[PDB]
Amino acid sequence: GYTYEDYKNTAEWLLSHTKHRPQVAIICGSGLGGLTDKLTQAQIFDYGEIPNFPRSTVPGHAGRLVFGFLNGRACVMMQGRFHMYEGYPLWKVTFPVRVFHLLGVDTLVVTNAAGGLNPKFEVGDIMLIRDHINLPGFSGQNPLRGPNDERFGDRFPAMSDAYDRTMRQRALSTWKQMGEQRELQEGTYVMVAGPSFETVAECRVLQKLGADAVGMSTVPEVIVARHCGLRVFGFSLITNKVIMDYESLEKANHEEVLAAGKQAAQKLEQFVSILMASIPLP
Ligand SMILES: O=c1[nH]cnc2c(Sc3ccc(Br)cc3/C=C/P(=O)(O)O)c[nH]c12
Repeated sequence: GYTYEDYKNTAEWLLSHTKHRPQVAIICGSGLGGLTDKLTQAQIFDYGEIPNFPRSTVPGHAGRLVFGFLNGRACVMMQGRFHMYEGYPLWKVTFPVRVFHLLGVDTLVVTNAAGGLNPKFEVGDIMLIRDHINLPGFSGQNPLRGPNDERFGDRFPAMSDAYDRTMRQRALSTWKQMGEQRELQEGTYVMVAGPSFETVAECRVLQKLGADAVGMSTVPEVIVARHCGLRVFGFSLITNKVIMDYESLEKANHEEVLAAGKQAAQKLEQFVSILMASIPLP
């Protein structure tokens, strides 16, 4: 793992190298990377340049912290996030969330792409996360596993209240405020480890357990954020409808996820920029 002083060192280094003092951390899901373009007084740090900071395994598109202002909120954005299917243990995946805390961040916005399990959902829909099912966590893949540091939080923190009530209201409001043809979905995100896509039998399992969307991220970051006392809001871009019957002759693919990512780009960047106004000042 990391010692408390590895995080302190990373935080202080970043404070020594930017005048930016962020209040909101935003983790961009696959196809919301553009959102760093909306920042003003943007200062970029490649992960490779930051002490202790896991480096990306995707040489094609690498990973950056961008400090800057979004809609008059002091932000730090992660463009390129870590997943456990890449081989990172969860203490590396969620390492940034503890750095954010020590930078003085008090709010985390997490976005992801996800497959629709709720049949009412359509490709392009945004689902606000009311709740999650942490399948890896049940089995021992929980990012708080190991010694607990009281300087971060309690041994046994609650997650029943993980996704801020207030921010979810203010999000539904903001959505009405802009009108929009399709309605804003709300529901349960189930994390699976991946990286392979679900069988029909697996899809039926996740439906039966009461999940509306399934993806391979987000939940560990949420747990570590909550363990710190960060306010947490997030959502899923529904990129694909999960094949739930053997009669179907369609299959889930990387391309159709990326393509949905490119389509609903503006809408999500637009939505997240306006939501900054709805985040309390410190
Ligand atoms: O049907 C599905 N089952 C299980 N998982 C998924 C995901 S998750 C994903 C799949 C492909 C690419 Br390309 C990117 C990501 C997200 C990455 P993230 O950082 O946004 O979470 C999308 N659809 C499904």
